[PDB]
Amino acid sequence: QTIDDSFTEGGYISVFYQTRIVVPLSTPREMDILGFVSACNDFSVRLLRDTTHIEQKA
Amino acid sequence: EACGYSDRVLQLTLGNSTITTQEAANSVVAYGRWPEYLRDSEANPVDQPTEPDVAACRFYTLDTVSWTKESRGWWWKLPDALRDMGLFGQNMYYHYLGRSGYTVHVQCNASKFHQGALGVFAVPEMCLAGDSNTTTMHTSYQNANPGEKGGTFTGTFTPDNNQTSPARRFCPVDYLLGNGTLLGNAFVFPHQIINLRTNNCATLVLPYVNSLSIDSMVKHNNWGIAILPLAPLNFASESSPEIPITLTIAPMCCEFNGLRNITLPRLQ
Amino acid sequence: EACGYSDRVLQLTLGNSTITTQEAANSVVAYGRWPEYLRDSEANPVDQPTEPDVAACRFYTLDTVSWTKESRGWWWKLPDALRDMGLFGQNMYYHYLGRSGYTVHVQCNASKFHQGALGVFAVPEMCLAGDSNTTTMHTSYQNANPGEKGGTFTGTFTPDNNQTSPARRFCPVDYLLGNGTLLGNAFVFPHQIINLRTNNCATLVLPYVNSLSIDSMVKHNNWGIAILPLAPLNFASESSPEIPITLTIAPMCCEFNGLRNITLPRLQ
Amino acid sequence: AATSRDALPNTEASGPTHSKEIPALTAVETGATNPLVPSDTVQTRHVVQHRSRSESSIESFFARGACVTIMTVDNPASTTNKDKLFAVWKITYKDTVQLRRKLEFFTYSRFDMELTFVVTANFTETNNGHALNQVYQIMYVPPGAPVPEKWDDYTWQTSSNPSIFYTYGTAPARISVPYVGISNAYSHFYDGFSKVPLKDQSAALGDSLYGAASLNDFGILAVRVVNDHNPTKVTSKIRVYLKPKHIRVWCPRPPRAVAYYGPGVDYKDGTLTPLSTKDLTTY
Amino acid sequence: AATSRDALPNTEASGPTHSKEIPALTAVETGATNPLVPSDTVQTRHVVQHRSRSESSIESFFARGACVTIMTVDNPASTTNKDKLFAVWKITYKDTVQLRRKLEFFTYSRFDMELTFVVTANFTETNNGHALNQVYQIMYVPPGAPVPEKWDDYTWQTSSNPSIFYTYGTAPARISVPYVGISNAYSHFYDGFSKVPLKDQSAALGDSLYGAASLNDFGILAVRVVNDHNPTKVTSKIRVYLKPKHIRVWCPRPPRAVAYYGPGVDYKDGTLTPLSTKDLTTY
Amino acid sequence: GAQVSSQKVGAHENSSTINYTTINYYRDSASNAASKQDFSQDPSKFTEPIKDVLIKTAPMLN
Amino acid sequence: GAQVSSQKVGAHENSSTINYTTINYYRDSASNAASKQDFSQDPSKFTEPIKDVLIKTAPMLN
Ligand SMILES: CCCCCCCCCCCCC/C=C/[C@@H](O)[C@@H](N)CO
Ligand SMILES: CCCCCCCCCCCCC/C=C/[C@@H](O)[C@@H](N)CO
Repeated sequence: QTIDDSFTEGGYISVFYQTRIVVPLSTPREMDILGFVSACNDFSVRLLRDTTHIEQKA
Repeated sequence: EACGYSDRVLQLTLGNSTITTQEAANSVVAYGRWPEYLRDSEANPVDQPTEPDVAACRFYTLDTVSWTKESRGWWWKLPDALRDMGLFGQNMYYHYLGRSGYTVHVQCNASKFHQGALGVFAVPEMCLAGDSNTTTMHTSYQNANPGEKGGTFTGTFTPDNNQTSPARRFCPVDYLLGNGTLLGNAFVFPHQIINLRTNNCATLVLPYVNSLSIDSMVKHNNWGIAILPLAPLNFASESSPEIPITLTIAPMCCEFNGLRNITLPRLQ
Repeated sequence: EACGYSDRVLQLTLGNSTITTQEAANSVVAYGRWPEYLRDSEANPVDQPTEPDVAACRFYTLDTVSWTKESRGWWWKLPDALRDMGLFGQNMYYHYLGRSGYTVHVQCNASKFHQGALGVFAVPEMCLAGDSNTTTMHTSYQNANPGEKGGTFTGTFTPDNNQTSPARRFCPVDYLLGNGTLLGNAFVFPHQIINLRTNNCATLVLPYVNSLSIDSMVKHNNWGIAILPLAPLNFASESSPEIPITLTIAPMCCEFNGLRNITLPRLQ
Repeated sequence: AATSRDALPNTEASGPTHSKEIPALTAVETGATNPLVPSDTVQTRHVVQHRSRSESSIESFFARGACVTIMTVDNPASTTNKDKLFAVWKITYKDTVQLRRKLEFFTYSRFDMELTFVVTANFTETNNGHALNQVYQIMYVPPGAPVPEKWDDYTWQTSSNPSIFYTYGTAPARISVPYVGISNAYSHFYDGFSKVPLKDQSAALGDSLYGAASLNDFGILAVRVVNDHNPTKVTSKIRVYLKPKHIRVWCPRPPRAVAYYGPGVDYKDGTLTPLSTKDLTTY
Repeated sequence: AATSRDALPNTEASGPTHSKEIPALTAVETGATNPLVPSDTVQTRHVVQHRSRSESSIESFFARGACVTIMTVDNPASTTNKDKLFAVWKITYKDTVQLRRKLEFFTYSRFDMELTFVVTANFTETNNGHALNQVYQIMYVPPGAPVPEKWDDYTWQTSSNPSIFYTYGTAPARISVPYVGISNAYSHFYDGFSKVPLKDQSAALGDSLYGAASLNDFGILAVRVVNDHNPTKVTSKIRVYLKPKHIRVWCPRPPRAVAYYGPGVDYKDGTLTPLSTKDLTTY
Repeated sequence: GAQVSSQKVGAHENSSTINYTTINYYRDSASNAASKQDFSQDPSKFTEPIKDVLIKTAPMLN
Repeated sequence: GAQVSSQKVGAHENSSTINYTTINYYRDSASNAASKQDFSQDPSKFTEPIKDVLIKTAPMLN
């Protein structure tokens, strides 16, 4: 279900330090990592419906 | 090639101009469509078209901008940005109608000790949001078209309050792609990422895109070139580093119709 | 491959776990023998064996240890080290007999400005020397088997003097491979060297080795994983540098016999 | 050859791997998305796939009647001093948000348009008098044609313009319209202007709205109650349902993330913070 | 090959018997039922059987429109202080008993659903004013979609959701719905929970209803009167008839013997004595 | 696309098989009416679920 | 002029492909209903718009 539901729950996605980010001198000890999500060719959706991500109060 | 050839090292040649690069992340061809001339089956204007070829279909280098910890992003519009570029701008202004593709080459080098990621995006019909909350679609022709120097994005939306004498210009907020939609999704659009640790630049080959076979290049801008810092510039320990972002662009398979006297726009 | 492929870049996949590496010095297969199930011609225990497959034959990551100028070396024993690892440890304890191969992946990255060489060795029947000079072969089951956290080597042999209440544990001296023989020769054993300037890690594929077709995994440890600093850790100028050594291991073609009630060992 | 309703690709049985091949590793910088599948990073079993993308196809996604406007007309008592109220609506999909946001997932579009009209009426005054069954006249006035100024002037003759004479209480009115654009495809977005500001010519003259093409894209819908003034006043409402059929779309875009503010892409202060608070390390 | 409407097996002529064969004798302990027939225990004549099980087939047994709910909506006078009453019903076959008991003769089920809507209206006040013919809007709101808060808020646009615009006095509305279950078959019974109570985690958190799966199985039916507030108040009722077509059923069960008590199998004190008094030796 | 079938005829008039014609108007199976052309099956899986097939003339328990 | 097609059948009754008949009453294509008989295409032009075709098993950057 396209909503928060105990019965149809997907599980947990977590990230960790296997070893540790190592850098030499004269270099920034802090950096940013960007993350992207997309669907595999086995992916599909059904039961067309109106979304809550947009509205017209008035 | 066991012979030497590689994805990172390219050589682009158009007319009398040639671009070389030893650190590229391959190249992108918008919607898998390589620029092309207007076909007879799809043609509209009946008059013999003007095809400048090498005189206009070459590489023009715009004014180099500076990337810093503070930078929120930069934007340009085509053909607007090339309007004053040699024979291409001349032919664009002398004709009622005109169509053109582009080879966009964004240059930005640094060092193995620098950090940062430039999100380079090619957006069809890149309509931007205005600076007014009392009125709409009010951004003036002069302000909507910065020419070669282009415009820039803001981390914050600050409404034009001078009702009497309106700034009549754009207020493009970075995280909203300057147009009411979330930046994180800008990737559905033809693009490339300039990740300092991986590559010097971004090469995008753009086709002529539009609801019409050919249109008014002076009244209408087909493509929008948006460059935003996905990951902020950062160096060794310097609190205020800096690196240049040079933008070189070349018109392609471009052609023009409806020839008459030169168009002298009110650009100020 | 002119297509791209290379010795330094590998991708290992077992069950639901996958390991990637861009800086490897190839991989080693102990005695040229790839792990395999017990053949009918060589089989002993007549009962239908238990083959956990993907549930146990996957990658378990043990507790990450710290490498420093002071470190004399680290040691582990198989299967002992994996005894508490998910479904593999469960099946090992529920059965009288068990046999298993391993894919040992030692991870240790740094920087082009760091120095040092980790000697990673896979030793069959790695019997270690005790801490006592008044008695012999006295090292207790609890101390001989540290489990996941493993043990460590000492630059000096210091005898347990408490005759009344003996420490009853090992005193493995580095230069003597913890067992009465010269370290310089440990290389006759299946191994790889983690030389900071050349590679991030060491991958050793170990086969089931032993005087018997299948044995008691709880009473007996088939392989010993010894990691010693051939060349001491060193960085730029820092007087006390540090880098992590993470050890990830995966059981292979593993199978079990003589099923009964779970074995609850006196590990303390 | 691949049909929108064909079963998606079957998951193939995949075993262990110790090779120089690195599917999991890549470089998003190139502008491309890693074509990976479960069997590339983990040990998979063989699965015969029955699932389909039938309902997510362009036609299927829009194959639904959506409300684009509510027109208000009326029929007062002859005596009243105020004029008989007849409706004039400038045709468009932007007066409402739902359908507009969906169409806007894309830059250009092409399609035959199906307009369905739901008409509801009611009494306004604590009166008691009644009214005979009303007959509505929905006239389509294309750009250039004489726009009606009175609920009963000469224009309602519709000699050339298309008019729908709807009878109250009967099945909601419905008509189909071809791809009528003066362009090879509808433009959900126009990054330019209808005019070119010429130096040599007075500022105010060369001026025009940003992102706005034909001042009058598709003309207007002029609705009225054909019946003569009735002693007892009756107010009616015409709900217009728009459905895009035989549709095609080009150049995808990121959905509208913040409250619509006018016919253009303009956003308004106080509505720019869509996303809610949620910690980096909290499930 | 045997059709639901094929004539049952003919009774064969059977004479006297003095043999070692014992059909009449058996052992129910094995879990099986003695396949006996009249000719096995008595002398029978030859009879050509014409009777059929046509009407007792799964489809035939349920091939009937059954009332699952009665929705109440209304349209008051603009002035009234109280809100225009629009209905919101959570779709299900358990609000009523008849159809539920029939479906429950089985553990699992599968079928295309046919929903028929009977709409009746009436006047509430000893008034005398009238009201123009009403037009109802039956909107289907699937789990996740913006549920309506006002008889006239933005949600009624139904850009994506399926809506039925019914006109009073006209043939009762009707629509068909496929097998929409997220499972390979509808579960008349779920011997478990939607959540797993984890020690390491606070009691109240891991808690959930017994026998209850998806908190929101199939969304809801949102009904309203499209017509604007009318001086004279008119109350309407929407009766929903549910018919299971193209149906399949698995694992049979003993019919509900005692009064239903909620959506689950729960029984209530004072209702546990169905059977009546009747003596062992009395005809 | 017309589907012609046979009506199992009950009470015949003083008036050879009789038929009825059916045609599907919609693209979705769900929209379709009930054929009623259904099949019977042998109760075995419920009346005799036992491992060892049983012969009625012989002793159930042996 | 009747156009006969196949219904992709979902939940089948205890009752071979099933069909539905369609006929166009109007002269103008616009008047016609939606076939829903639509085609899928490979995302390539958007997920992999790169000049040099990419092989997933090999290094994206080489
Ligand atoms: C009696 C009823 C006659 C109905 C006549 C309707 C004809 C007009 C239909 C115009 C269709 C406009 C659809 C939306 C187009 C917009 O997206 C444009 N701004 C884009 O090009
Ligand atoms: C405009 C009207 C649209 C009507 C939309 C109806 C769609 C929802 C139908 C859900 C069918 C539910 C049938 C009963 C299922 C229950 O037995 C479940 N608890 C069992 O899985």
